Amino acid sequence: VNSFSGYLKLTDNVYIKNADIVEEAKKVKPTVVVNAANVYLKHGGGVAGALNKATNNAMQVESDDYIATNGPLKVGGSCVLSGHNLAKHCLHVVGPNVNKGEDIQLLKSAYENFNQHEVLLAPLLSAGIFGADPIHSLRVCVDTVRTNVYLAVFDKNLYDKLVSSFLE
Ligand SMILES: Cc1ccnc(N)c1
Repeated sequence: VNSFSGYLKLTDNVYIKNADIVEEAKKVKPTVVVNAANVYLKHGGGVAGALNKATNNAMQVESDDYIATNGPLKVGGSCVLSGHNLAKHCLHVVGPNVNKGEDIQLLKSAYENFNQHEVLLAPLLSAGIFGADPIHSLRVCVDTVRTNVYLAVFDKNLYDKLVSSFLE
């Protein structure tokens, strides 16, 4: 139903909210929820771990089956799997892990995947354990994505930094 509420306009197609993406997915019933995945689709922490836990491991079992056919995703790549109880679809996107020296230029590639979907509930890509500056990631999102993005940021302090950087 894509019943988004309380999202702040950043650009005509990028909105942001201080919220837990799992709780958003349950309220919003989005067509697409984006996971911040790794190449092995192993949902062991951060957004991925949260989304998987909210599916009671339905997402991890489906992810294992895909990886059985595909082998690992490429950095900057994506796949579309079931959203289970969270969404119609989950778009698993692999941003670069800058801690492992993966090129930050692949962040644009990662966000380009969003352009295959009209409306998405998403996190910022390559933030947290992937080591990219989250405000940088928001700039790449805004520059790259032309479809409608509703970004969920869990931490209030980071949310206020992002909004201050973007609008002040
Ligand atoms: C634990 C956790 C980390 C990041 N985003 C969330 N929604 C939840």
